[PDB]
Amino acid sequence: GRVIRGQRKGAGSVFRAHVKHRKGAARLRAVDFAERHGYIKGIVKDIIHDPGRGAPLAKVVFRDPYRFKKRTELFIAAEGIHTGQFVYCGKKAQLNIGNVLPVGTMPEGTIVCCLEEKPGDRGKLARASGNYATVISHNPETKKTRVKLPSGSKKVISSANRAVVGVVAGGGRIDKPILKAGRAYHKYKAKRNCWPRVRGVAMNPVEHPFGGGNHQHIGKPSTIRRDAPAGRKVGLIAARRTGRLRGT
Amino acid sequence: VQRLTYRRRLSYNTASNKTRLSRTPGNRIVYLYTKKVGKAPKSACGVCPGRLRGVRAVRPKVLMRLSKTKKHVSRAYGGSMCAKCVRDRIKRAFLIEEQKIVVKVLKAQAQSQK
Amino acid sequence: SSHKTFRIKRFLAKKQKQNRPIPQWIWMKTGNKIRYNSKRRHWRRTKLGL
Amino acid sequence: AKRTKKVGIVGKYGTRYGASLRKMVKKIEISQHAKYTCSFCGKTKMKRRAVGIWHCGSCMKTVAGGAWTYNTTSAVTVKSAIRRLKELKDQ
RNA sequence: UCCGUAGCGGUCCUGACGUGCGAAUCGGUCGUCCGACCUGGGUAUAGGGGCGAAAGACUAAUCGAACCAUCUAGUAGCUGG
RNA sequence: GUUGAACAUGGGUCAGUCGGUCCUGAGAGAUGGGCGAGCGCCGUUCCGAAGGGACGGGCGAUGGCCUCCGUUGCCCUCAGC
RNA sequence: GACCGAUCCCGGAGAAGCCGGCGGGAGCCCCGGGGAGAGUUCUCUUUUCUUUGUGAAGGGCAGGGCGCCCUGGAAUGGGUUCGCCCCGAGAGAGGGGCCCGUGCCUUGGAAAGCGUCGCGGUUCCGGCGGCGUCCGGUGAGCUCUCGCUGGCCCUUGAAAAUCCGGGGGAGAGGGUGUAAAUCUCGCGCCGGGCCGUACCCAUAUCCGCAGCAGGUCUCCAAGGUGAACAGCCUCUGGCAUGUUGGAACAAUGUAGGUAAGGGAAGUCGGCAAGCCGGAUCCGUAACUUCGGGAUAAGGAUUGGCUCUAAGGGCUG
RNA sequence: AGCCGACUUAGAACUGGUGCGGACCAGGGGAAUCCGACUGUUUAAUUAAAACAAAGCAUCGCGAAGGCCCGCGGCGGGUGUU
RNA sequence: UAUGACUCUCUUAAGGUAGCCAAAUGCCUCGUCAUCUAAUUAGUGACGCGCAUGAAUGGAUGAACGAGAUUCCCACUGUCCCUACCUACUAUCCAGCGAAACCACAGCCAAGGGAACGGGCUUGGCGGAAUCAGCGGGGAAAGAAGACCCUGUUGAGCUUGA
RNA sequence: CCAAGCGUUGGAUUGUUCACCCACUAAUAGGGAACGUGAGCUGGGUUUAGACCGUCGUGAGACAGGUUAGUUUUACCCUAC
Ligand SMILES: [Mg+2]
Ligand SMILES: [Mg+2]
Ligand SMILES: [Mg+2]
Ligand SMILES: [Mg+2]
Ligand SMILES: [Mg+2]
Ligand SMILES: [Mg+2]
Ligand SMILES: [Mg+2]
Ligand SMILES: [Mg+2]
Ligand SMILES: [Mg+2]
Ligand SMILES: [Mg+2]
Ligand SMILES: [Mg+2]
Ligand SMILES: [Mg+2]
Ligand SMILES: [Mg+2]
Ligand SMILES: [Mg+2]
Ligand SMILES: [Mg+2]
Ligand SMILES: [Mg+2]
Ligand SMILES: [Mg+2]
Ligand SMILES: [Mg+2]
Ligand SMILES: [Mg+2]
Ligand SMILES: [Mg+2]
Ligand SMILES: [Mg+2]
Ligand SMILES: [Mg+2]
Ligand SMILES: [Mg+2]
Ligand SMILES: [Mg+2]
Ligand SMILES: [Mg+2]
Ligand SMILES: [Mg+2]
Ligand SMILES: [Mg+2]
Ligand SMILES: [Mg+2]
Ligand SMILES: [Mg+2]
Ligand SMILES: [Mg+2]
Ligand SMILES: [Mg+2]
Ligand SMILES: [Mg+2]
Ligand SMILES: [Mg+2]
Ligand SMILES: [Mg+2]
Ligand SMILES: [Mg+2]
Ligand SMILES: [Mg+2]
Ligand SMILES: [Mg+2]
Ligand SMILES: [Mg+2]
Ligand SMILES: [Mg+2]
Ligand SMILES: [Mg+2]
Ligand SMILES: [Mg+2]
Ligand SMILES: [Mg+2]
Ligand SMILES: [Mg+2]
Ligand SMILES: [Mg+2]
Ligand SMILES: [Mg+2]
Ligand SMILES: [Mg+2]
Ligand SMILES: [Mg+2]
Ligand SMILES: [Mg+2]
Ligand SMILES: [Mg+2]
Ligand SMILES: [Mg+2]
Ligand SMILES: [Mg+2]
Ligand SMILES: [Mg+2]
Ligand SMILES: [Mg+2]
Ligand SMILES: [Mg+2]
Ligand SMILES: [Mg+2]
Ligand SMILES: [Mg+2]
Ligand SMILES: [Mg+2]
Ligand SMILES: [Mg+2]
Ligand SMILES: [Zn+2]
Ligand SMILES: [Zn+2]
Repeated sequence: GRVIRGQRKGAGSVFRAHVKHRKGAARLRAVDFAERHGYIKGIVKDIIHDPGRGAPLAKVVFRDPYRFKKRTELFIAAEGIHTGQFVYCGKKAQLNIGNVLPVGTMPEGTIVCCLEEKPGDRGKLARASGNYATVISHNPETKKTRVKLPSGSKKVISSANRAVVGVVAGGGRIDKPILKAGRAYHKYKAKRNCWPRVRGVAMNPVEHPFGGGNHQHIGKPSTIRRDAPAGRKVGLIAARRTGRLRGT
Repeated sequence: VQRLTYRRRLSYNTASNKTRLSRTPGNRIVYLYTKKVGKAPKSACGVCPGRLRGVRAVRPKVLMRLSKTKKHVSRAYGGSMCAKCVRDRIKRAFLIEEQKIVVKVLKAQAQSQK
Repeated sequence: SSHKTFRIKRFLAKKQKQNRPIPQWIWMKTGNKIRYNSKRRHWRRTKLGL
Repeated sequence: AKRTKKVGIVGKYGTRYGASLRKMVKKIEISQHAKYTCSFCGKTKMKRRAVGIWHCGSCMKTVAGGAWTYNTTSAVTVKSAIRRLKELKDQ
């Protein structure tokens, strides 16, 4: 049969991301002597809107400790950050909103965002709009810290990785209903060619394993095993249960 | 009414293909291809929405032609920053430097008794 | 178009010069078989490729 | 006079999208377009620019806030928790 | 959002035409016309592949597997000489 | 048809300022490297000793009112992308 | 009118969406007169038509804008827009400053151009002359452009070449003069190489086998009627009826119409055709997601002519 | 008080063989049923639809040495400037 | 009288709940009743015993919307009773220019027989140059080596417990 | 019985053939002609490709089971008239 739509996305060249008007890779400042043994001070110049992203970005300017230069970084803006505000970075930095420091310094129950899953990778966890992570517990021997990720799954990270304090700005974004197809078109035109989703039951059997028949119906269990070949692995992949969520 | 045509091969109404009407010594109406409107410099402070005064608003390669007095204001940070954010930075640079002297004095005041 | 390149204009120049009839004196020759120019081209009929 | 009896902002949507969806989006479309007071200059000129971005017309101060409101109750409580934990750590 | 022009499209007459103006056009009547709108140029994706608001549609008048050359004078218990 | 976009003879396109030329866009595409039986392919900063430059000084020579600049040879110095 | 300064650093310009409203300036149109030349004149018409100007660049002045400055301190709150909006983080009120000035005047520049009349060259002439190219008023007008302000986005609407300003102060220059280093000021000198440039651009120069009713991206956009870039007529400009003419006016066609009386009885089926239609005045149901339905449905009026009333600026 | 100008609105009288949006331009209407919410899209050349899409609703996988997918192959590639 | 809440029995993982219906879904069927008509296999509203309705293989409803499907009414009309007349371009004729499809030979019928529907054969009827404008009965008229059906030890698209 | 000379209608419903009803009438008889008649029409039904429902099938799909939309070409030749 024909190669299916979900298979065709990995080749690229149509389904690639629309990154023309994006402002850059939003990440934390790289770790150095100042941010490892003390703190460095920077200033929030402006807060910009990144296309295809509900979170706003903050352009923070530091000064280089080794060269007479001003360094520009794009942080993900914690909610409450304004311009002219000084953002501090490092182990000895105090605990305020918009102030990145390692998670082993802050107490238990601290609300963070732009958390690092590995030490020094400039922020990977809890960085979508309105999302945050919570510090559960520490472990001073072997340098480990337990955090609660925004999916609820708890992760043990190293004690030396960095996270900026606060929630991500732009929360409640999924609260407003998209009223019409046009706003969804404009939303996904800024991200990628994925939006006008045709159901597999509306297709032909050459096009999808769900297509065909004189009635629009699946005709086979939509729950599929994890180790299924591509072109077959559609529907509900590796599903433990498939029903209306009652209880927990 | 004399309808008029373009004088160049670009037949599309783009941003560079902008014209204006002109009356001629031969008593006829011609197109004159205008230049783009210039902009005065924005202040280096980054907060003032207005543009700077005393500097002519021209295209960037016209600033080669102009003399220096047409391009700046006789002041510190003149032609690059507005006077409000110059004096508000003079006050800031003076006052934080004064407060550092106060902190240095109060450090030795504590170390004298202790 | 009027926005030609040098190589295209030179190719058009050669194909302009090959589009003339045969001289009258060539078929008074002894070993001659040519009656006319059979490689002729009209701008409306044959569109020269390109 | 009073133009509409129960629809406000969502009267522009006419007779479409469902009454309950219009009633849902009415709160967002009021709070999104309302002009808030500024915490820096005191003027009521804090207006939304994009999601998370709220700009003051007089002070030229832009703040990272919520998507449809200037402040979110999910972050005010976080601000309180961070100041109490900051006081707890330093004692 | 409604009537409606340019533009875009193509309901009905199952009208005209149907060795036609035309290997899909014409007339009246029609749908839409500030937005999921229309459009030039540049660029990306190539055949069991692409691309598809999904009709097995489109992919140079060729599509339920394009076109060109070769294997190839492929085989035919079948048809005609 | 005494006519033509037909045929036959001859002519006709003049630029510092109008465009190309220059820049980058989506993208294309070498080298290093990797893969590959192989034509080659991938990849565009990624496993790279990736700068042939400049000011000031010291050294050396050249040529002219050998006055004072200029020239190149070497070293010290400085340099992001 | 200049007004030294490098490595280095900071910033700006290039460099920004869509829509609505308002204001300014052009071009075109409009009205009232002066000229010049034409048209009508059977009767009337101080009548009708055409034309009646100034480039780039520089200087000056209007005009427009300012989220620029100084004085001063405002509630009995004021200022102000079409809407908004602004103000003890300084409003009004006075006085200044800057930007754009595509508008006017001047240099260009009347020498040239155009209209009209007349002389030459018997003609081969950027030929020579006489006059004129004037004074005003208006606009929810149309187009272009500039500016102000607002709305929309789970849409925030390019980069680089290139150019400039500033912060720093390594350095350089002269000892009181035929002063020096230096200059983004005014002139003066030389140069700008290579390629394209004709014509068609579409019911005949392109693609459809063709001079094929098909297709193919843009700029300009007069008068009247009228809401209108609708339809109809006209001016500038253009063309010859779309690969032929003449004579007949039969049927059947194709494209248009009209029909007494009845009004879907025709037909699978109101197919096709027909009715209605703009604007003003009233009037408007069931149902509903209260937004709609809605031009619901329903009626009345509409010409021409002669008047009246109301709706404004300028000056003292 | 004087001088200037732009289009409108309303009312009245008179008047034509009741004709007057005189050409042009220019919605037939109502009571109901079935289906699809709607705007949009679709078989270029027999099907414009009740088909597709759509917002809303609801499940499924994945915390990155990962989920889904591409690739003959690489410390390869897309989502991912996530 | 009937229907029959209730009971018994057989049973599978339950035995179709709320709704809804001769529906775009009901064979019987033009189901029965009411309404709409003078007359209705159509329409609408009820009835449910439902061959074979039914709850995100979504059920029921429902404003606005629709070049979607259906029924009725007002108004309107050549759709019709029942046709007629006029206009334009053809068709007609002429001057000039000028193809193509198709073609065993060709072309008047009745009956017989025949490969079971003759232009030709048999027996009868009979038949007369060359042509023009129409016309659609025939040429089992033309186009296209039937797409329906069957066979082939011929294939392709798609599916799966081959 | 001789007898086909002359007539045998207008409508609601259904694509219908058939059927059933209303009304008029003199009677509203039955049939054939390639189940007369598509280069005469129409395309309602049937009978391609698009879709929806019910049943069946794991599925692709099937259903003289419903529903909707779905290109009707040519005479100028010979004969007959
Ligand atoms: Mg798209
Ligand atoms: Mg399908
Ligand atoms: Mg499959
Ligand atoms: Mg089943
Ligand atoms: Mg250009
Ligand atoms: Mg002028
Ligand atoms: Mg100046
Ligand atoms: Mg051609
Ligand atoms: Mg609309
Ligand atoms: Mg409309
Ligand atoms: Mg037709
Ligand atoms: Mg014909
Ligand atoms: Mg023709
Ligand atoms: Mg591939
Ligand atoms: Mg599409
Ligand atoms: Mg199909
Ligand atoms: Mg055999
Ligand atoms: Mg010529
Ligand atoms: Mg010159
Ligand atoms: Mg390559
Ligand atoms: Mg003031
Ligand atoms: Mg003169
Ligand atoms: Mg300085
Ligand atoms: Mg030319
Ligand atoms: Mg022609
Ligand atoms: Mg004619
Ligand atoms: Mg003619
Ligand atoms: Mg009549
Ligand atoms: Mg009548
Ligand atoms: Mg009838
Ligand atoms: Mg009948
Ligand atoms: Mg009709
Ligand atoms: Mg109604
Ligand atoms: Mg019902
Ligand atoms: Mg629909
Ligand atoms: Mg079609
Ligand atoms: Mg169609
Ligand atoms: Mg039941
Ligand atoms: Mg009926
Ligand atoms: Mg019923
Ligand atoms: Mg069921
Ligand atoms: Mg079902
Ligand atoms: Mg003739
Ligand atoms: Mg025969
Ligand atoms: Mg014989
Ligand atoms: Mg015949
Ligand atoms: Mg045949
Ligand atoms: Mg055969
Ligand atoms: Mg066999
Ligand atoms: Mg096979
Ligand atoms: Mg195949
Ligand atoms: Mg097996
Ligand atoms: Mg028959
Ligand atoms: Mg026949
Ligand atoms: Mg036929
Ligand atoms: Mg049919
Ligand atoms: Mg079908
Ligand atoms: Mg004839
Ligand atoms: Zn400033
Ligand atoms: Zn403020």
